[PDB]
Amino acid sequence: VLKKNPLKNKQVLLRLNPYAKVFAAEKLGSKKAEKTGTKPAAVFTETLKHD
Amino acid sequence: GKSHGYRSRTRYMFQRDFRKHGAVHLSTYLKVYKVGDIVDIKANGSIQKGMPHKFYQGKTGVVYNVTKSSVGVIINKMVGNRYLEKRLNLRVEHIKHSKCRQEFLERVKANAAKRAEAKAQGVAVQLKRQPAQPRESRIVSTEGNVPQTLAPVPYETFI
Amino acid sequence: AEQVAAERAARKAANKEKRAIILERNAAYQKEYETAERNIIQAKRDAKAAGSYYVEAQHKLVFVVRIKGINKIPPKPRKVLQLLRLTRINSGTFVKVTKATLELLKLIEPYVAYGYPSYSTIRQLVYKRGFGKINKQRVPLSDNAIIEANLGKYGILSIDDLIHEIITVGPHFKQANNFLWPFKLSNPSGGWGVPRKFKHFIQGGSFGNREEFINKLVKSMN
Amino acid sequence: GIDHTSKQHKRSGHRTAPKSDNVYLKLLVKLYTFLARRTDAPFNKVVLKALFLSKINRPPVSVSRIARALKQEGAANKTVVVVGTVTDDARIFEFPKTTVAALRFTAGARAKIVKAGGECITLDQLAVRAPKGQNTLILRGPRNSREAVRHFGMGPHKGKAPRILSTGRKFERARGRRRSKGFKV
Amino acid sequence: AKSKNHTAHNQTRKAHRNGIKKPKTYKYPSLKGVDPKFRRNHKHALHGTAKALAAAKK
Amino acid sequence: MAHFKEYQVIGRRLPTESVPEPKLFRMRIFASNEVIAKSRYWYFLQKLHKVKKASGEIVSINQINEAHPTKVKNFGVWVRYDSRSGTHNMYKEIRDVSRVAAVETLYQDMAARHRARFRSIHILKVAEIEKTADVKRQYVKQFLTKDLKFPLPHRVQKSTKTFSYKRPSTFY
RNA sequence: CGUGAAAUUGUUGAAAGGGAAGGGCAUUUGAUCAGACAGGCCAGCAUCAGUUUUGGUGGCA
RNA sequence: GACGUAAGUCAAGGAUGCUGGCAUAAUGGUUAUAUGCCGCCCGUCUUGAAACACGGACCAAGGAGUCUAACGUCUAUGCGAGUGUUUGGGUGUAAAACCCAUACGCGUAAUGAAAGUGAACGUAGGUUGGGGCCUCGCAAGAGGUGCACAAUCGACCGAU
RNA sequence: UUAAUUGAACGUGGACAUUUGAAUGAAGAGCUUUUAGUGGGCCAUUUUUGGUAAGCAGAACUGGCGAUGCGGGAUGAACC
RNA sequence: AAGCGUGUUACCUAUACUCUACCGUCAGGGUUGAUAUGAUGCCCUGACGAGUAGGCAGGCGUGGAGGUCAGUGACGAAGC
Ligand SMILES: [Mg+2]
Ligand SMILES: [Mg+2]
Ligand SMILES: [Mg+2]
Ligand SMILES: [Mg+2]
Ligand SMILES: [Mg+2]
Ligand SMILES: [Mg+2]
Ligand SMILES: [Mg+2]
Ligand SMILES: [Mg+2]
Ligand SMILES: [Mg+2]
Ligand SMILES: [Mg+2]
Ligand SMILES: [Mg+2]
Ligand SMILES: [Mg+2]
Ligand SMILES: [Mg+2]
Ligand SMILES: [Mg+2]
Ligand SMILES: [Mg+2]
Ligand SMILES: [Mg+2]
Ligand SMILES: [Mg+2]
Ligand SMILES: [Mg+2]
Ligand SMILES: [Mg+2]
Ligand SMILES: [Mg+2]
Ligand SMILES: [Mg+2]
Ligand SMILES: [Mg+2]
Ligand SMILES: [Mg+2]
Ligand SMILES: [Mg+2]
Ligand SMILES: [Mg+2]
Ligand SMILES: [Mg+2]
Repeated sequence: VLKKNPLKNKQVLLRLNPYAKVFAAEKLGSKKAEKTGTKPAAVFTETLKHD
Repeated sequence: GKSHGYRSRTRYMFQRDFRKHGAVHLSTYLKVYKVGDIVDIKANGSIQKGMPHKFYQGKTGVVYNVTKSSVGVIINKMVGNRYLEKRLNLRVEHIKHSKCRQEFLERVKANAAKRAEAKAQGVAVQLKRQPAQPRESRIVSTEGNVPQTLAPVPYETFI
Repeated sequence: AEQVAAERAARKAANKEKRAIILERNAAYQKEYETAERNIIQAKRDAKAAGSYYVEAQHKLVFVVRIKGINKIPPKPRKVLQLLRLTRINSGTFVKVTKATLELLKLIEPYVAYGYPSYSTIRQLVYKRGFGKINKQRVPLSDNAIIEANLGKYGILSIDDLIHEIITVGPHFKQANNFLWPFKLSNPSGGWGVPRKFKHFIQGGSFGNREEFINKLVKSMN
Repeated sequence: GIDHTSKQHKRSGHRTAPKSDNVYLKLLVKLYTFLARRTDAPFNKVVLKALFLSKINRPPVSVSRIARALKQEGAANKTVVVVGTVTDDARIFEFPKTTVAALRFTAGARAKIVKAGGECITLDQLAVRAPKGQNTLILRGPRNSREAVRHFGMGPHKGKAPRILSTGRKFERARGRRRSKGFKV
Repeated sequence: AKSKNHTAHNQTRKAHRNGIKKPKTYKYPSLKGVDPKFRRNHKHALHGTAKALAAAKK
Repeated sequence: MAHFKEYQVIGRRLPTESVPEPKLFRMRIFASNEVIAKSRYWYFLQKLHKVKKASGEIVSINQINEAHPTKVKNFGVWVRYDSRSGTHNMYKEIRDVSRVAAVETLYQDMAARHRARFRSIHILKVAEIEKTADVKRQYVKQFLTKDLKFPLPHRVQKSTKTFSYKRPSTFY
């Protein structure tokens, strides 16, 4: 009789999408990435600052 | 006053092509037409008998009758707010086979050939054609291909 | 006393099993979204480190929004707007990018704003403004059984199954996209950002391909 | 504003009820409305729609037309169902013993069917003994053999019947209908 | 007084309110216009085709 | 155009079987966002090479920032623009700290002094004058004199009230 | 000379009126008026649901 | 659906709880006036009417698609290869109601100018569809029969 | 019809099914009968004829006004 | 500049867009071994709503007629 909106109303957010509880608890919306420090080749950087 | 004769406004439509005048070559005389053949219409100005009206230039029809020197063609004509069926008796000079039908029959055989090998292996042979998909990811190497281009050029006159 | 308890308990036994299946599909969808995004990010990095450039795959999906009213529309673009189910202003549908559909977008170009929707914009759109076409009626989704009873024959059992079919243009995108009623968006909450909508995005208007800023614009309407 | 593809508020264009005020036909509609809703038998939905039909839309069905439908193999023991009037046919001299369900029987038709050993029943007796319409045979009479249909679609070269009061020579057998007088249609 | 002599204005909006439609092709089109010699013999070919199927099937 | 942004747009023709690995053409574009950037790129490749967006490809879109966004430098810019009755080349000079902000000043200058819209302007080259005395304009040369020092006479103070009780002054 | 309408008019009473009057939405003021105690009238606060608007702040890429 | 081991609870298929005032012109309605903003005179002909186009000073009463003969489509009803009692006759509680013979009209035969002739080779034909029904299948489906209707090729009747 | 089953046309019997032969949409699809009003048009963009031109006269496609109020162009049939 | 050109935001407000309610229309449905006795009823669901000429539908009113309310009325009908 009344469309209760998900993205609010956490109860309806849990009626749909049972993974919303796992996503909330594991903080998957703020997941850390892995620090990898590869650097661009000389050709890319020299092309970037080229006039 | 206004003139609306049969061959009116056909000055360039019924012209022979440049340096393609004279007698008709014998290929059109040896083509065999059958009831159900898809045919295109292009009137030959050199052959005035058996000749279509200016409306039917560039129209594609279906052979319904085969005569001594001529062919009967079904053509749908848009009259008012609906299409009407039109029967034309056209000599074979103004008739060529439609290449649209010839190309579709190749894909009918090729679909059968792909489906004959289907029951050996490989369900869902993807027999339907598809539109052009967006391009996939690729890596462009600059080996021998370093980017370089100038800016817009200034205005000159060249006169 | 009429086997009511047995048919009562066995219905939640079915409910738990379907909930469990959906839960382990949404965990697998979450993983592959994260896996795909990180692999594209490293694709740009490893091509940069090798002196190359990584050319992104061309976008396979747009979200077209009709930004122009219904009066004074030429016939050919008007017929395309009906074939894309954009029958009123601020209505939106998803379109699968092919050369056949790319030519529809060129003819309705002065009348629509479109571009490439992100997962976030597809998720908020389906969760808030998602409606089903159930026997020619417009039914709010609001439940996995509503999607299951209509798209289950294509494997789409829940609302995330449907969203997965939209963002990843799958084998059943057409059936899963026609099932969705055209989205009835609002007017943008901050406005359009331009004084005049009816120029191209490139000229400083609002229509045309605005490839990635459609996400910001649609979220204001949504 | 909505760019409407189809006409809005369009009625279905089909009868949902008989225009007749027959209190007894309304009970037959009431019984078959219940039957077509609480059963999945296609027969009950077809009969319900036929009970709305207008008089020209249910032409009379001859007993000879009934008897010819009983020359189909395996159709002899089926219950002929006619949503309309069954008339009599003197041109046929032998009639089989069969059960016929109809809205109306003429006195000659009811006499001929019963004298053959058969039975005449109404559509509510049919509903009781064939609730799903099992082993039935719906027969419809010829619609376009009506004289009015002869004049439908009148025009040149169409070979239709002109709307005319007096026939014979001097009545539209001249210029327009023979080449000796102007043209032929 | 003078008036407008001709215009095709609105004549396509009128032709499209009721949907310009193809003439509804059938199986077995009418044999009108077919060659008489072919049609005369095709009648005699159809008779014996049915006669052969009469004896074979019965 | 909250600010202009400078992008490199690198593109190429679409590879064919007969000529794979095309030449990888690159330009520098001043645009408000990456959409206008890619649009302007194809507009200029039309002026030079036989290619359009359908027969071409965008391989790289990289924003370029200033190596030193906070040192005041003298910028020399060449602009080809369209007047109401012809096309004209001109060379102007802007004193600022970034290429993007000089372009912002330059587009304001064309539209103010020549009524030339962004539509009509072709940025030929934006070059920082490397050393002094290659600056040829007196409106920039006057800002390179040693120990420069000027006042700001007639200060106008914006009040936050409609009525003031003091008859305010303009000292500074 | 049954009843005794309206146009039009007289008296009384009320009201408004700086180059027309009349009207539509809303409210003030005046005058006038219906209903209801076995809950009718107007509100205040709390916790929610739906739709929005405006901030503060946190974690990530 | 969520939480809770469960019991049960909850923000989970649409507002409940607590408190105060009044109980009448207080709210509300109506009406007069005032104020803000808006509002050109209706009807007609017209591409276009507030028009410097026409009718209209006001009010009451009257005032304009009717009836008939014949007919087309559609619909309802009665009967049905028939149908129509009411021209007449009988009868009557008397312009009503009730009852009826022979005719006649239309229909059941067409075609030709006419003289005339005059409708089954067949399961009243064949082919393609065709709702419904029957058989087998959990169902999907397959086969059989297929009224109306649609297309087409035949057969028969009359003219030539 | 061919010198000749050589053909032509129509067939009997057999094999093939949801990726059954591009995309998108489908608002139910198709069909019929009957009848009203109308048959003075005009305007805008683009093409275009006569004309020096015209708030001129005449055409093409489309959109409008007519037949339509609402917000804007102070004001206005057609503009946004 | 409260002018001209250009850029950025903020803000104002249509009978337009979103949400909800109510009215009507259309469409799809549910509902009989008590339909908690009105099946032209009750109810569920979705969408839709401009309009001259014109068409159809459902209703309001007037004079008279058959039936009914053993209807109202000089203790005041009709009219105003
Ligand atoms: Mg000519
Ligand atoms: Mg000759
Ligand atoms: Mg706001
Ligand atoms: Mg005229
Ligand atoms: Mg008196
Ligand atoms: Mg008076
Ligand atoms: Mg005065
Ligand atoms: Mg709240
Ligand atoms: Mg008051
Ligand atoms: Mg006032
Ligand atoms: Mg005013
Ligand atoms: Mg005039
Ligand atoms: Mg007027
Ligand atoms: Mg006059
Ligand atoms: Mg006068
Ligand atoms: Mg009167
Ligand atoms: Mg006239
Ligand atoms: Mg008019
Ligand atoms: Mg103005
Ligand atoms: Mg205005
Ligand atoms: Mg415009
Ligand atoms: Mg300004
Ligand atoms: Mg209306
Ligand atoms: Mg009207
Ligand atoms: Mg009366
Ligand atoms: Mg009285």
